[PDB]
Amino acid sequence: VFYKVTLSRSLIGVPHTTKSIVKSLGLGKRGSIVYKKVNPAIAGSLAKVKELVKVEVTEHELTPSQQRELRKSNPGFIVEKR
Amino acid sequence: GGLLWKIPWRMSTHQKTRQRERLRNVDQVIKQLTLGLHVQRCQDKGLTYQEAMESKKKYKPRSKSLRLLNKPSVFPKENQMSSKDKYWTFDKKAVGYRKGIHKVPKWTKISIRKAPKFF
RNA sequence: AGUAUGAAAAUGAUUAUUUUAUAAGCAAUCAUGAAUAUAUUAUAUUAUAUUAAUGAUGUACCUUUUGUAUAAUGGGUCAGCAAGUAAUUAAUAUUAGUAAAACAAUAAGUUAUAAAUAAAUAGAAUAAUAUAUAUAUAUAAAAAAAUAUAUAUUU
RNA sequence: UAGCCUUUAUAAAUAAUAAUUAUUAUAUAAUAUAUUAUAUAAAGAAUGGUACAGCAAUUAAUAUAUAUUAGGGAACUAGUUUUUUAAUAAUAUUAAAUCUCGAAAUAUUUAAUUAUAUAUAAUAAAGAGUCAGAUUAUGUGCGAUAAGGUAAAUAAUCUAAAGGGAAACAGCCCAGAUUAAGAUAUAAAGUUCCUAAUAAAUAAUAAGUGAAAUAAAUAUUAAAAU
RNA sequence: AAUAUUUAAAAUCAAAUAUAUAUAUAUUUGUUAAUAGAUAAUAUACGGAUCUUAAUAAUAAGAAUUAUUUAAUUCCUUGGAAUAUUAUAUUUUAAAAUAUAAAUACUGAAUAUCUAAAUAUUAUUAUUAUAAUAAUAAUAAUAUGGUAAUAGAACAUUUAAUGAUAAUAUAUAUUAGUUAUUAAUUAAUAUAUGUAUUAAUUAAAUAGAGAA
RNA sequence: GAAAGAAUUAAAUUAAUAUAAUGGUAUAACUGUGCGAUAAUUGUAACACAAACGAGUGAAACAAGUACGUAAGUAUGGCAUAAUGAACAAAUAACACUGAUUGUAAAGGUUAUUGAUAACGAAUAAAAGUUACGCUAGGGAAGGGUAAUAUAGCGAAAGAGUAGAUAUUGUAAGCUAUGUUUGCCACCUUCGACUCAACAUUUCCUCUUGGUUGUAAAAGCUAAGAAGGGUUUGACUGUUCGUCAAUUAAAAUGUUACGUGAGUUGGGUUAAAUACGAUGUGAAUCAGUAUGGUUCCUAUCUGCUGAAGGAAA
Ligand SMILES: [Mg+2]
Ligand SMILES: [Mg+2]
Ligand SMILES: [Mg+2]
Ligand SMILES: [Mg+2]
Ligand SMILES: [Mg+2]
Ligand SMILES: [Mg+2]
Ligand SMILES: [Mg+2]
Ligand SMILES: [Mg+2]
Ligand SMILES: [Mg+2]
Ligand SMILES: [Mg+2]
Ligand SMILES: [Mg+2]
Ligand SMILES: [Mg+2]
Ligand SMILES: [Mg+2]
Ligand SMILES: [Mg+2]
Ligand SMILES: [Mg+2]
Ligand SMILES: [Mg+2]
Ligand SMILES: [Mg+2]
Ligand SMILES: [Mg+2]
Ligand SMILES: [Mg+2]
Ligand SMILES: [Mg+2]
Ligand SMILES: [Mg+2]
Ligand SMILES: [Mg+2]
Ligand SMILES: [Mg+2]
Ligand SMILES: [Mg+2]
Ligand SMILES: [Mg+2]
Ligand SMILES: [Mg+2]
Ligand SMILES: [Mg+2]
Ligand SMILES: [Mg+2]
Ligand SMILES: [Mg+2]
Ligand SMILES: [Mg+2]
Ligand SMILES: [Mg+2]
Ligand SMILES: [Mg+2]
Ligand SMILES: [Mg+2]
Ligand SMILES: [Mg+2]
Ligand SMILES: [Mg+2]
Ligand SMILES: [Mg+2]
Ligand SMILES: [Mg+2]
Ligand SMILES: [Mg+2]
Ligand SMILES: [Mg+2]
Ligand SMILES: [Mg+2]
Ligand SMILES: [Mg+2]
Ligand SMILES: [Mg+2]
Ligand SMILES: [Mg+2]
Ligand SMILES: [Mg+2]
Ligand SMILES: [Mg+2]
Ligand SMILES: [Mg+2]
Ligand SMILES: [Mg+2]
Ligand SMILES: [Mg+2]
Ligand SMILES: [Mg+2]
Ligand SMILES: [Mg+2]
Repeated sequence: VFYKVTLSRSLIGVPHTTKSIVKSLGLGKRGSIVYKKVNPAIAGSLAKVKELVKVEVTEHELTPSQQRELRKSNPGFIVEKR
Repeated sequence: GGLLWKIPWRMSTHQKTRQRERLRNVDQVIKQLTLGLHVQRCQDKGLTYQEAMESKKKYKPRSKSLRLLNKPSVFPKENQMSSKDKYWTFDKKAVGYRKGIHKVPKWTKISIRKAPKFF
């Protein structure tokens, strides 16, 4: 099981301890998705930043490449070269 | 006070709705955190994900902060909270010992659910 | 203050195109009609260029400041000119040459090749890594603080 | 000079940052009234004395048809009672920058573990600039619980940060501009028109109260509950 | 009805959540309003217009204020189900029946994604010719606001060293094209010159001016 | 059952600690007592704390020696935190290190010790004032905020009012407004007269009205509406103000950069000259007095007063 955590809010008005926690967690920019294997340690860290973050549990995690592939929009065309 | 910080003493309807939504989101986050931990513990014992989700007896979190957050006396949910504590902080130097939450700096990020028992 | 040349700009007058006499502010940008001009592939229901219909956004520039649209500094405009350079040295770094030597070749010198110590006639494994050795304090000699020296080829 | 900034590198390198575990108690199960496992509860290893709370000791304040110690009056024949004056005791009730016997959270902070390594610490060799700061919020000192005041503490922004909101806006609420594009999610803030975007529900107001900068004691009129 | 308080969810009751559970325990929530008081000097000043509803009568308006809420309404556990609504189509007699849909409120930044482009680093490739390299191109990721400051890389100008070429050329200017463009290049036009101290690499600088 | 001992428990650190205050101290760090008088000793001190540097603090250990203790051991001054001062230049000793031709020496060094720089990181061995005759470089390293005061109002009403708190009056304390006074802050570097005034209303006069055992009348007093019109001339003083005189229906109070100096004035304030009183040794000075005494401006824009041209009628 994995927490899919997302940095919903910015870190602009945020104090330095909370910023440091966010950095440790692994979230860079706003809406930067990160999957974390569930445990007590990561849960407590997420609780510490509960108002900046959106968490949701998952069966499986996704690698960055997979996430990118999921994101990619449908090109509404099929090329045929001649 | 020649510089004009034109901030109204009370919130609009739309502001209040947004605040409520934010409060609800933090409760949801907490719920997710507890749920994931429970699922993990079920897996450790030796159940599948689906089985864990089904389980009648949900495991309560052992770490302290999480356990406190779960308690409504310490950290109440938005549905539990009073109208007043959603939209008014305690401010000892204000008249009424109360102040709009929107007047708190970084109120959109910072959480503040519980006020004192009689203030 | 040479001689030629000079569609360099500021600046003046005039003509052409275009906009402008019910509209208000860095005079621009973006949207967007219209009018005009040019176009030897405008085939057009065309393309570029010029032009304050109309709409939206838009608080000169620099300096100095916690902070300037500021009614703080400075500038009438344009043209030309106007500010981290050299010498003698020292320390770092990078590369290149040579290398336990380098530079210099007349010798002399500088740096390196040994660490110390105020200084002195002292100065690095007695059988190997420090638990050995060298120096300064101390001493009969060790120990003790400090730094340095040693595990086919010297750095 | 140190603090904060930059460049180039070094490893028998993770030492950095964040959180968890660590404790106490209960119930259940298994071994030998003890130990281990599981679950739950508890602001949960170590350090602390602010808030709060408190009146212990210290320093202060009040009351007793209460008691004692003396004094001033007063009635009968020096003894005696009452109306007392102070102190002390007793009982009850109170507060303080330099009182804390109770006592948080935040905090300081340790090991291992997990997560951050397209990431941190440390060290080495070198370059700086800066030492007039401002506002907002919270807790104070000074001031008059005055100042766009003054002095420092913590956080953020501005400083050096353009963009959206707050009519206009250095410091507030969101959010950090490599260059475009403009379909989708949106933040704060908004959705009668000016102006991009709205429909409902239940109550209350009738004063244009109010509608993004809340003006007090008090008075009048209602309304509920007892 | 009258007198007198209080304006309260601490207690109390009601409702909801969590532990054994038709009950107990613990927690959370629910208790007035209006007016007057009211007040200075360029000019009304919610930013402005303006906002308070009304039967007859609308395929139609009825806060744009205050307070508690929702995203049609009601149960069940974000989700489904039922209910009526609204719109539409069909069938039947402007109505009825059947069925399809809408229920994801929306606006909103230079936020994030998508869509492409650039540079830098990390990790994989491909092509072409310290090949463990270089150039170019892919993919995935991270980064790219900036005063004081630090670091890296370029361009214009002038001189010195080397140096083809040529009026069908070169230089300078104007106009319009081109190349992710302080620069250079193409064409046309103009004026000069029988011609670049030219391209390129080095060396250097009286080497770039809206700020004295 | 009794005596003695060992003691334990409770309380106490309120006494005492050389000395401030704080923390600590009865297991005593406090007190008494024996010995002693040594460790108020000598060389190396890691490692920490603190920390810009200079310094500061705790200190294991190694080595030499000493005192107490049966021993274990303890002592590198004081229960702790203050009790202090760099270099340079001199001075005194010890050291045996250098000895400018050699030898001595001198002189320098090492080790220990000495006195102060209190503006206390100490500029020199050694330095005060004055300028309105001044000069240069720079910095700003009435308006704005506040409303203690002031002015005005409100609530409550002690108390005056021949009687009755509320006709009229209204202690001290309470709640506000104003930005008219005197302050405070430091974002921000001229008083009066003349002339012309514009605005406010918290109204002085004029108009309307409520109350007034304290409205018989008439004069008043107090309050509500009301800013249309009006609201002074002289003597004194630079004065605004104030005192007075004579009037008036009344001689209201403000705001406007305490309106108005590119509109006038320049008496006050103000520099150069001079004198007086006081202060100073003095140059000179003054919340002093007096006589004298320096700025100018043709209007570009806005605005206002008038006057034309053009124009879409
Ligand atoms: Mg017109
Ligand atoms: Mg305008
Ligand atoms: Mg500004
Ligand atoms: Mg200017
Ligand atoms: Mg101007
Ligand atoms: Mg000028
Ligand atoms: Mg010796
Ligand atoms: Mg420095
Ligand atoms: Mg670790
Ligand atoms: Mg204290
Ligand atoms: Mg205590
Ligand atoms: Mg603290
Ligand atoms: Mg400073
Ligand atoms: Mg400065
Ligand atoms: Mg300030
Ligand atoms: Mg600055
Ligand atoms: Mg920043
Ligand atoms: Mg901005
Ligand atoms: Mg960026
Ligand atoms: Mg209104
Ligand atoms: Mg208002
Ligand atoms: Mg209750
Ligand atoms: Mg007004
Ligand atoms: Mg508005
Ligand atoms: Mg972006
Ligand atoms: Mg940049
Ligand atoms: Mg030059
Ligand atoms: Mg020029
Ligand atoms: Mg420029
Ligand atoms: Mg004590
Ligand atoms: Mg430290
Ligand atoms: Mg040191
Ligand atoms: Mg003593
Ligand atoms: Mg002693
Ligand atoms: Mg001296
Ligand atoms: Mg000699
Ligand atoms: Mg000094
Ligand atoms: Mg000093
Ligand atoms: Mg002196
Ligand atoms: Mg004089
Ligand atoms: Mg003022
Ligand atoms: Mg009386
Ligand atoms: Mg009074
Ligand atoms: Mg009036
Ligand atoms: Mg009468
Ligand atoms: Mg009239
Ligand atoms: Mg004046
Ligand atoms: Mg003028
Ligand atoms: Mg005299
Ligand atoms: Mg004369």
